[PDB]
Amino acid sequence: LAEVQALETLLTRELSVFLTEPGSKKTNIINRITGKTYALPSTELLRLYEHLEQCRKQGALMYFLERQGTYSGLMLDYDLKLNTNAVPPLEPPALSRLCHRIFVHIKNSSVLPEGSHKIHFFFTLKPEVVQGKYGFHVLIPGLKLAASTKKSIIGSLQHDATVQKILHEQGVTNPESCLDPHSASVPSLLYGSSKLNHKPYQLKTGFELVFDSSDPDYIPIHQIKNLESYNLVSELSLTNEQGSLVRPVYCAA
Amino acid sequence: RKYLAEVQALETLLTRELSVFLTEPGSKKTNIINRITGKTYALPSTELLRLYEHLEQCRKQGALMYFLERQGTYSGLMLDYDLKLNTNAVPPLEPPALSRLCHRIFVHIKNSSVLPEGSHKIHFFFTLKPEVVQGKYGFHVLIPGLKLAASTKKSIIGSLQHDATVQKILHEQGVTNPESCLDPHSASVPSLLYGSSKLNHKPYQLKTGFELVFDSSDPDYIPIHQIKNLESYNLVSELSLTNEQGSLVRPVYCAADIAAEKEEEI
Repeated sequence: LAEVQALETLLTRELSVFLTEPGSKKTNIINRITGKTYALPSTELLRLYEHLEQCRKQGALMYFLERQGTYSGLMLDYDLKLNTNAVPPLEPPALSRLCHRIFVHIKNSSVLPEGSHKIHFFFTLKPEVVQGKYGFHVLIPGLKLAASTKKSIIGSLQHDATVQKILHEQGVTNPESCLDPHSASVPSLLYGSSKLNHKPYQLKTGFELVFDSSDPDYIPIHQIKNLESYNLVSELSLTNEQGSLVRPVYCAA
Repeated sequence: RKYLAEVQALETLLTRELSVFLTEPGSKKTNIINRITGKTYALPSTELLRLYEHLEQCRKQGALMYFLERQGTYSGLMLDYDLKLNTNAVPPLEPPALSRLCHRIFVHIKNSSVLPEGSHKIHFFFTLKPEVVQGKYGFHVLIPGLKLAASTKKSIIGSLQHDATVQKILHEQGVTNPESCLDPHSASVPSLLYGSSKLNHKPYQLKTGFELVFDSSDPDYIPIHQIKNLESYNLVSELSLTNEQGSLVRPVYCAADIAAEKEEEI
């Protein structure tokens, strides 16, 4: 396939010069198929994302991970046990309410900057239920958080009664223990990538949340309408700072 | 002479025979990747040899294969050298230099204290990439039969990077990067099955192979002999890091905490 050939040429001819040693801290990108680790500067990260995005649109086998490190976007990994083997509905109102509750915990961490800021939430879903096992990722890639703050936010989210209700009404039988408490530290799959035994999560719905420190009770959440218009590998990346839709908002460390 | 039909037949057989091993949630860890079709398979060791016989037939008929085997947590050793030469100088890599390389590699294996007791034949194979990519000359050392824990491979690779005798040997071959030519991911990288390659790159070529005999009772006696009749064997089979049913290469099983190794493979 042409776009896979293009990605192969980019990796071997050009990005090979950024190969990191096993257990390096400069590592930001992991190709688990080739077992290679890279520290890509922002320019070369984008070039990678353009190739991965072309490969994604053609359904190519990818297993790319990004390392969250100490300061990056927030990822929530939900591992659901369901009532049935039917994909739960997860319609915009349920996902919208999830975003609001997630935000209440972010706000309560006290690290948000003053002023008016857009933050984007993306929900990628396991394509099918297997033996009642289901999953979604919540990506807030633009909201740059300290690892310690992510862990704190995740701790609070596990105990959220409203979130547990939403998940229960979706048919989740483990609403108390479905959020991976290591969501803050685990390497995070790039959009279109998966473990070699699984299929890649699919973007169902994204939301734009605007917060304003001057008007704290006004928290508008709206579906993003022209998602297809953007490079989704790029926009959904927790470590990217040069997205078009997703512009970074820097939280206190 | 272009075996269009026979290769197509083998491709259909492979897709059908592999289809039952297509990886899924709850299935075993993928060990075989067909990078052309992007399909991932978990073959029981029992079925690997049948795959290797089909890939060997495809190789001998000049088919462009792109099969990888995954090393996982327990498999044969593979050392991935990217050598920087004087512009486009091809290193001689004659038997005496390669023989000494085997000896040094073995000293680190022995020092790891994972070898099983008794007498064992351990086969070393040297494959070289025919073309220079970017002044880089590619060069694999395969010990496919010596089944090692990933953690032991990483340890052996670390020792080989800092081995003064190995650095000398590489230097005398015309290598200008003897300190940074050994890929520190050598333990985790996929291995192309013999005759497979990246889509427009050319396959690695077997130059020369050695039989080392080790005996736990007599550890200072390390006879190494060039193998003479290499083309007589199924080379996909014998060179495979995951194979256990080779004819030339009989597996020697080193100590591994299999579950521990699977936790450390994060």
